[PDB]
Amino acid sequence: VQFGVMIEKMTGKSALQYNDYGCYCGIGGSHWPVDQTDWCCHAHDCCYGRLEKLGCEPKLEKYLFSVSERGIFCAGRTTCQRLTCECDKRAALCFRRNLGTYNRKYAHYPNKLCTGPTPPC
Ligand SMILES: [Ca+2]
Ligand SMILES: [Ca+2]
Ligand SMILES: [Cl-]
Ligand SMILES: [Cl-]
Ligand SMILES: [Cl-]
Ligand SMILES: [Cl-]
Ligand SMILES: [Cl-]
Ligand SMILES: [Cl-]
Ligand SMILES: [Cl-]
Ligand SMILES: [Cl-]
Repeated sequence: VQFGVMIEKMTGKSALQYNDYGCYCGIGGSHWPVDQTDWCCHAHDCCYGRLEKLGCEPKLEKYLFSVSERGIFCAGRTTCQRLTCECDKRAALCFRRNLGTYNRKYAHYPNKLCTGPTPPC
């Protein structure tokens, strides 16, 4: 919902165009990322992992944000909510930055096609 709103504001695409992209976007992730957008998702998964190790529940946290001409501003009552926002912001910025190589063929990519090693965080 929130991450999804952020993705839409930053990329011009519906949130559904990222939610099962490549090997990393959406739940889980293994093998080698298909492209730069998928690397965004690999880094996002790593970011959430760091937050879980800090005591946060980033898959559940809800935060506040705005998008102005100046960028994305994150907020929230708790530090865990602000951290979750920051992980999402990095990923949404990374998606935007890689719009040029986004490929519709990797949307809803069947994870059975994912091959190669799993890069470490
Ligand atoms: Ca993932
Ligand atoms: Ca996929
Ligand atoms: Cl960091
Ligand atoms: Cl979580
Ligand atoms: Cl920003
Ligand atoms: Cl911020
Ligand atoms: Cl709250
Ligand atoms: Cl906290
Ligand atoms: Cl395309
Ligand atoms: Cl598109």
